[PDB]
Amino acid sequence: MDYQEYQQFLARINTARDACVAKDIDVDLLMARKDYFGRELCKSLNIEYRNDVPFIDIILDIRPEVDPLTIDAPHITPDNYLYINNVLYIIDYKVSVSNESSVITYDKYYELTRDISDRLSIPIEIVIIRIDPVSRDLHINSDRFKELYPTIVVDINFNQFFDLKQLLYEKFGDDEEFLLKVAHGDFTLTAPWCKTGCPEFWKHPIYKEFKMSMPVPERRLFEESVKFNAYESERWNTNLVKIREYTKKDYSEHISKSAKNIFLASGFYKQPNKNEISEGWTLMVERVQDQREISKSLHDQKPSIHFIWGAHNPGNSNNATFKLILLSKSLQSIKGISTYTEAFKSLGKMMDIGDKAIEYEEFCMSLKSKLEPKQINNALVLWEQQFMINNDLIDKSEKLKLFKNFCGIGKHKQFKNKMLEDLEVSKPKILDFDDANMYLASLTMMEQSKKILSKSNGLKPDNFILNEFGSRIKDANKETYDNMHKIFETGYWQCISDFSTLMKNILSVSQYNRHNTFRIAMCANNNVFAIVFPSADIKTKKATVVYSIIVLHKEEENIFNPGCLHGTFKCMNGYISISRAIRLDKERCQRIVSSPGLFLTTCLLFKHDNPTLVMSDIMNFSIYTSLSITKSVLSLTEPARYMIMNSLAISSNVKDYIAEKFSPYTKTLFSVYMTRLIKNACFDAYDQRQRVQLRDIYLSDYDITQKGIKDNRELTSIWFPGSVTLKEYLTQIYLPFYFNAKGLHEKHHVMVDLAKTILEIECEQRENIKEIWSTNCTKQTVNLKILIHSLCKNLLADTSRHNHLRNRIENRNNFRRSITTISTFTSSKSCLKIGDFRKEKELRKMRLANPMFVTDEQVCLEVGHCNYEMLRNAMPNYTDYISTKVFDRLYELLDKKVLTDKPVIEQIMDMMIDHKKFYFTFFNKGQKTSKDREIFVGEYEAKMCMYAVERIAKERCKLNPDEMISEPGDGKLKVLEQKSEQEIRFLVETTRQKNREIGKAKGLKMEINADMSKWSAQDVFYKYFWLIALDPILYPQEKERILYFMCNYMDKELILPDELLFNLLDQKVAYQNDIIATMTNQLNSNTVLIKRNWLQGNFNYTSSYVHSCAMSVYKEILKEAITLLDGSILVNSLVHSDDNQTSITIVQDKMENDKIIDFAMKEFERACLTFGCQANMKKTYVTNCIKEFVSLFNLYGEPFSIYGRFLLTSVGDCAYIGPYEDLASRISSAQTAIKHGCPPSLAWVSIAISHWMTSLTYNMLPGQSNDPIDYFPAENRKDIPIELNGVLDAPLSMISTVGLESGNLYFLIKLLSKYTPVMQKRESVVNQIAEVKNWKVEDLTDNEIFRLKILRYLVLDAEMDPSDIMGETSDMRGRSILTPRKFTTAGSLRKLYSFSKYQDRLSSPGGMVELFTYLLEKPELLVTKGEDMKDYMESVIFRYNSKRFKESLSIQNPAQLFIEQILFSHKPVIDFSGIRDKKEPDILGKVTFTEAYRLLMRDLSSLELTNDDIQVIYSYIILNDPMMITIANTHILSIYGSPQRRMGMSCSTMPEFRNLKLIHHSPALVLRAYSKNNPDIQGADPTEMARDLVHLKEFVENTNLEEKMKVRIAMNEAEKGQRDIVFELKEMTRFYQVCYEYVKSTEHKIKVFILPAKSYTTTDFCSLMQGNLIKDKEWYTVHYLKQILEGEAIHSTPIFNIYY
RNA sequence: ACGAGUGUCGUACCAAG
RNA sequence: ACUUGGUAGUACACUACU
Ligand SMILES: Nc1ncnc2c1ncn2[C@@H]1O[C@H](COP(=O)(O)OP(=O)(O)OP(=O)(O)O)[C@@H](O)[C@H]1O
Ligand SMILES: [Mg+2]
Ligand SMILES: [Mg+2]
Repeated sequence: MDYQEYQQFLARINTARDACVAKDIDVDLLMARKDYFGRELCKSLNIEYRNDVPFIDIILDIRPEVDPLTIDAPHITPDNYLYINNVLYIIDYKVSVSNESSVITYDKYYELTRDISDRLSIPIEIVIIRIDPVSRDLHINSDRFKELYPTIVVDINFNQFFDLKQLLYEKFGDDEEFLLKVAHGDFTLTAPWCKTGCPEFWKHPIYKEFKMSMPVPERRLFEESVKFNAYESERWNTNLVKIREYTKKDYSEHISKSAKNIFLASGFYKQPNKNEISEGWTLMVERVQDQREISKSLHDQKPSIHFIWGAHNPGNSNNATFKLILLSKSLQSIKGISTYTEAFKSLGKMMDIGDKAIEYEEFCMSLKSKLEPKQINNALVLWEQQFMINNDLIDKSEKLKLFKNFCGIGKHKQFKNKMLEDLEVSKPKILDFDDANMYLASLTMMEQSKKILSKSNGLKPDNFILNEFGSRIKDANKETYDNMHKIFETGYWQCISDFSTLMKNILSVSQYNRHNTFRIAMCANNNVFAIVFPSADIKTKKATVVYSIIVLHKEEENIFNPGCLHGTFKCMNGYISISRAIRLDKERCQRIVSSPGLFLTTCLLFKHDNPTLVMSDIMNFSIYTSLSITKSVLSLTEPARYMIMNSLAISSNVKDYIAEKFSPYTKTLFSVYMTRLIKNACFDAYDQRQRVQLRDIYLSDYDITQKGIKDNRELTSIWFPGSVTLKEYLTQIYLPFYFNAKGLHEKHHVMVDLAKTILEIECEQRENIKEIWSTNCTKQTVNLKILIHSLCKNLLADTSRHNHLRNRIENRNNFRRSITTISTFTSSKSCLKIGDFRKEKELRKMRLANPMFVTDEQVCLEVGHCNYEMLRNAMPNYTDYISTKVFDRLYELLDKKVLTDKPVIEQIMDMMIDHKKFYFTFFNKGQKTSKDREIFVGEYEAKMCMYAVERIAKERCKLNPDEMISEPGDGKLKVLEQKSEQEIRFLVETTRQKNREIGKAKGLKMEINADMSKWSAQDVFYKYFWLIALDPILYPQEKERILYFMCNYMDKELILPDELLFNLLDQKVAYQNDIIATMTNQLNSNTVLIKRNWLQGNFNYTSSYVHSCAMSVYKEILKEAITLLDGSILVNSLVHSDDNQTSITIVQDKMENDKIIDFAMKEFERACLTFGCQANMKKTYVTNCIKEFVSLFNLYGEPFSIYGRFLLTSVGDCAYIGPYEDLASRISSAQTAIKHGCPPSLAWVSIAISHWMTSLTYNMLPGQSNDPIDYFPAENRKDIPIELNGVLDAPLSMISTVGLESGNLYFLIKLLSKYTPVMQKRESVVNQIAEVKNWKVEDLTDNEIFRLKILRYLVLDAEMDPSDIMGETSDMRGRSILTPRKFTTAGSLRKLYSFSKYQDRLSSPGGMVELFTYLLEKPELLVTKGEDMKDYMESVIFRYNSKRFKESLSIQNPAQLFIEQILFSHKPVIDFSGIRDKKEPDILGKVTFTEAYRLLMRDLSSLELTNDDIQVIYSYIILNDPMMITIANTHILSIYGSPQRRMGMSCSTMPEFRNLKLIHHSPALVLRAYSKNNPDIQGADPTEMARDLVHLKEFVENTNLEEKMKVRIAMNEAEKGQRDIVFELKEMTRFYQVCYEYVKSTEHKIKVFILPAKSYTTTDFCSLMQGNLIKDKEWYTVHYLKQILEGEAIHSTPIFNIYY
């Protein structure tokens, strides 16, 4: 306010450098504003200015008689008080715009002062005076106060504070860190969350164990720290300062002792030289031979690929009947004697229709038009290519031999009949990869496959990919087009396509089979056939398909045999090759079907821009990797990454990893081949450590124009013969891990493995860990005094304003609001319930197979597989549990009065003491790792308590609040680059400053990429106790309650899942050393107590904070050690959950770099160990120039990412929800790959493959059943929107910027160019849109009118519903016009309490009518889902009406949906009902895709399109958003310039993207404010939401949405004659869904791009983005007609030259 | 045979003769 | 063991971080 204060604030702003200081300045500015307003208001009220007066002082002033000890004043600290006429007024000053903080403060003060008002028999009136800073208006809630002061005027001015805040925000606007550090600074009040503490915490056995471990002074320090109150104390930091001073001596001694070790370093670290790799390999081989059964016989090999293939015959015909006759005659003529020759000959005999081909065809057609076999000549025909076994034509012994031994059908004994001798005990059998003969055989197989499959298929390439995207691919890169065409020419492509098609045909006929029948499956190849043997229905649970491949070939040895052949036999006119029978499940068949796209993607990714590589060599490896559906290759791909990276690194423990953990699993020959490849790569990795080089650095004191790694091909290729660049080397290292064959774990074994892992960790902790604290870096211990001192220092540094920190934590996480407003407490995720659930789970008696659990009554009983009923009788101490949904659990708890309308933090504090005994269960994640990770599911109450703890710990972390731990943002890729920049500059200036005097000072760049081993499983949870006691933003009662919760959490019990217990109860033989039985008291109970494991991912943020403290200690040690050498050091540490990236830049001359590297690595390990952490030797390594943070690379300043992992995943993962959904996910993945550096041609190839695979899945290819070309006014698929099963037509720049909306934008831009007058062809898009008024609607074409009608009535409006919208919320509508139905699992819904309530209300006289009218009179319950108890419970019951909502709660197994798209292509699956509503299978709909097309076209033709409609389209698709306008202008006004080579890359976000955002808030917040008609809501800034609501109201008014809704409602009411609740509710739902979709379309999540140059303006970003995506080999300088809106070498270990 | 596995599994199930 | 008849929609599946 005064001159000195304002200039001091200016000085602080100008001298501010970090975001934390800016946040402190903002807090100080807010406090100064509040103080100014309070002083001026006190002047107006003629009362003495008091601020933050303790309530006890108030009472003593008004009641001096009462002793202060007698009265227990509330722990509030009111701003002011006024006691007159026996009335006490409590006055609080507020300078906020919203009234939410005032309401919260009033409620809290009222409920905390009512007690003391009652005891003293004096009324206490709570009055909050709030001034609005922009309108200067006073708001007073109290009517008595307003009577007592009739007129209050405060003529003041807040302009100075506004300008100061504006300057501060301008200086820090482009900092994302600053924006979210001051996001929720609306101060409500400071009050404890609970009135009382937890006295029984001090008597907890866990607390007593924790206390007895520490020394007596530490016990006293902890006791006084828990009891310290930072709000009544004279200073908030007295406790922290005292404890820091106490621990300072030992902390300094530890730091000095660690730093002095630099002189004791020997310089010898763990270098990955070839001798070390050889020793590790020998130890690994010994370990594997110990743990596996090693076979040197080639007959023991498993199929590398489960297919045998041969080339087709051009002479023969591809007719099915002729192929069948040829196959029968070839099978009948098998020559020689063999085990199954008679069976095969008889099988051919019983399918030889002979001369009666016409009768066979007519019988098959008659069957198709409309089962008893029909006797064709020596054939019993049941269907097309289905034949019954003829017992007259085959001998019984041969039939049994063929069905039992060859196919494994009925050979085994049933589980009930199995004896002890029937059980097999043996180690898994794998091939000897070291054996020279085995490797030679694998090499022979690879060479033979390359010989056969390299030949041309003889057919001209013609397919969907070429016909749809060949021009774009050729324009982006002609070399990519040539490579793809050569791939299409080869026999690799024909073989893999034949395998995929034959697999689809085998699956399509796997429904109706009988034991005495077999089927023939064919493909486009006339020489390849499949015999399908009887099995269970494929749609059933865990069903398998069993088949054998037969190939006819004229010349022997022309058969493709990847270890699958059974035999080759001479037959009439050639040879017939038969493979062994193969059983596969649904997921492996899905992998086979989707293999061709993966093969193409892998081939094009590996061959991209590498003339040294040979395409045939790449294809030979890619066909084996793409068609690998077994664990053998998964056991090799992931270890290869870490092994090769660690052998490449300067220092790593790769030898120990190979010796102890690397376990190759080689059951196939390709596994032996790949193992040899990995061994050679690891051997040669350290040899080429020398051949990596650095670019010359062009820096000009303001930016570094050129940097990175030289793109010279001197490294040896890993999987192929050839040479690669370092980037290509890393790509070859990392891509094979992303050949994701997920879902290959079997629960039978993986559940036991996970249980064994958890229980073994728990046992090792139970018996081998006796001490908690240590000073010698003992494993799983913490240095107590170092931990305490570090926590004190970091808490002091991060708690500048403790009141505002507490307020921000409360505001961000909705502590003072209802539980129903938290997303994680109302979600559809799973949680656990403990209780009696016999009825839910129990849905001729059997005896258990295990002999230990059989009573004398059950001795004479049939053995059966264990179920829940059988498990109940076996276990005495069985704790019953069930899994439910989170929202259902919340509904049940609210219904049973466990949870109330109280603020959520009060309920959490209550539950921390009420809920004492915790339960968890586990399941397998199902990831592509060779060993799966376990995932723990807990209860609702555990979720509440952990929510409170994690939200407290999250604020102090440096992590971005709005991102998840599971998916780190790409912004890290930028941050790393920034760090590298400084570490380069620091290296340049320090070396030049020290060498100016000239024994020469030398530099060193060190980069530690580390992961922690068993981050949650092996941790000291006790170290977090001190984190809560020392926290200065917590009251003592809150600390006691949280510590009580943590003590109870250390006593948690893991529940073993029922499936695992079923597995263990069916064994019949005891396990020799059964850890599971030992932990469960010989299966007495299903619960095991877990003490030191905090569970997978429950404490991410707390652990991250402690990890950051450990890195701070490491930095301190390094700085002191370098100070001992009188050198310069720069340490930068990036910390994620357990991932670390530490960069060290050192300039010194005392000693050699090797000693410094050894010392730094030893100190890193010791610093991790001192805090209870251990570095993972599998993922920890040290380099000079390669930074590896979470999946992101920095190659000496150049950002880098393996973008192929985004492409491959798009092929690999499919949810099979629907055509448009799958296409949208794949296109989003392609856009993500583009942002990460994908060349344009590869992106176009990815998009083409995505479209082709989507069309294959849903029969949308040209000429197929769901082909939409004939139903719509379109000549090509390009003319149909992708939402209507069309293909995407948009420039790659548009896809990169606006992914899914690119099609509509590009169509609108094309329409503008076609109908814009010639004088305005090249102008701003605003000027061209203005002339749309001059367009003639009759001049438009049918396609243009049809697409414009879609845009007007289906995008900007809701004229036709994709599904039944009753029960849907405002966000459930998407962009999908046609949506297939999915599963609605009846078992999943029967487990929901709220679902039973919904059924009860549905079967009631008029309950649903009352619910609908309640929803209608409160329409914001459609946008929200309830903000209190009653509204949430009504909204849940209403939401149960939605069929789409019940499908979201159901199980959508991707394999079952994949076979659904194969078996039931013609089934109606679409719920399409025209314009605004004008035993059955599990999945069923109203109409099919073609019927949907016809109804959609018929209803579109009835609509009317006018000029005003086109104006509305152009105004609210393009003109509304600054981004869309910018993109349109860039496309229209683009001029490409001179070509330029791509040399260096930079990470850049679109500059000033905040000015390109129309709506600041999220769609949910905007819709909440609009539906409630209030600008200020819980998580919104009132001023910004005012203009957001202005924009939304403009959209609603100009498009006549509400007026048309009212007219429709009135017309319907007139037609019916009475008010219709359902119609009006549906109309409101449609209106809110349209508003939500508009607001969502407004926002674009532009993020970090990798671009050839740095961008400083929005135009620069657009030009770089556009010029980058034209050609692969080079990029163009792009200009716009109008506005769119001296060399020196450095003396360092990584040698480099700077051109300054 | 095939899938899985240094954990006994899948390799359809039931009834009648 | 073999013959005939009947039955069978999913891994009833999944979390902590938005
Ligand atoms: N899928 C997940 N679900 C829950 N928490 C997870 C998940 N993935 C990672 N986390 C959390 O992040 C941490 C890091 O786990 P990560 O996969 O890096 O390995 P780790 O468990 O530390 O073990 P290791 O390095 O020995 O394999 C976990 O300990 C857990 O807290
Ligand atoms: Mg880890
Ligand atoms: Mg990690």
